[PDB]
Amino acid sequence: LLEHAVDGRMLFPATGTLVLAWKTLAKLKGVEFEQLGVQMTNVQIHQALFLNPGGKTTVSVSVMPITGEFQVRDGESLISSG
Amino acid sequence: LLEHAVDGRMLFPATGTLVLAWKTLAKLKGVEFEQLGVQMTNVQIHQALFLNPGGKTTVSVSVMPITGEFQVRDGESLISSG
Ligand SMILES: *P(=O)(O)OCC(C)(C)[C@@H](O)C(=O)NCCC(=O)NCCSC(C)=O
Ligand SMILES: *P(=O)(O)OCC(C)(C)[C@@H](O)C(=O)NCCC(=O)NCCSC(C)=O
Repeated sequence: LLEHAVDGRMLFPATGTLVLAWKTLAKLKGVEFEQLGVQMTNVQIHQALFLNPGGKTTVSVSVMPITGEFQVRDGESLISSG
Repeated sequence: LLEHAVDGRMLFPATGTLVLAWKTLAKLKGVEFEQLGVQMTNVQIHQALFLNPGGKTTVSVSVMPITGEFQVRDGESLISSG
C-alpha cells in the first residue's frame, strides 16, 4: 500500500474502503469474504487516510446489519461512507 | 407496557422505539440519557412488535456513531428506523 502515492504523498486507495466494507459484511454474515457477492452503491469518500512507512494506522468499519449502511470511520472523522 | 393495547392486540408503543433509540445514543456517548438532548427524524415504524404478556421480548437497537442512523430490530426483522 506504500506503492500508491499521489504527488509524493502516500494516500489510502479509494478502493480500499470497498474491500474493507466487503470484509466486514462477510464477518457480519459469518462467511469468508471471498465467497460473498456484494454490491456497494453510492460510495463516498470524505477524507483520505495518510499512510506512513514503518507505521501502523487503524480504522474502524461499521456495517449496519439489515439495511446495509457502512462506515469506515477513523476515530470521529469519516473517511468513507456508502 | 401491557396497559396499552389496540382491540386486544398488545403492541409496543410507537414512541417506545423513540426511547430505546434515545437511551442507546446516550449509552454510546457515555452520558446519562436524561442529560442528552436528542432529535429523531423520519422515524418509520416498519412493522409491529407484539409484546408477549408474562414473558420477555428482546430488541437490538443499533446507532451509527457519526451519521446517527438508528435501527430497532428483532432477529432479522426490522421494527423501526430513522
Ligand atoms: P477540499 O476540496 O474540500 O478536499 C476534499 C477532499 C479532501 C479532496 C475529499 O473530497 C477527497 O476526495 N479526498 C480524497 C479521496 C481519496 O481517498 N482519494 C485517493 C484514492 S484515489 C487515487 C487515484 O488517488
Ligand atoms: P401491511 O400493509 O404490510 O401492514 C403494515 C403494518 C403491519 C400495519 C405495519 O406498518 C404496522 O404494524 N405498523 C404499526 C406500528 C404501530 O403499532 N405503531 C403504533 C403503536 S400501537 C398504538 C397506536 O396503539
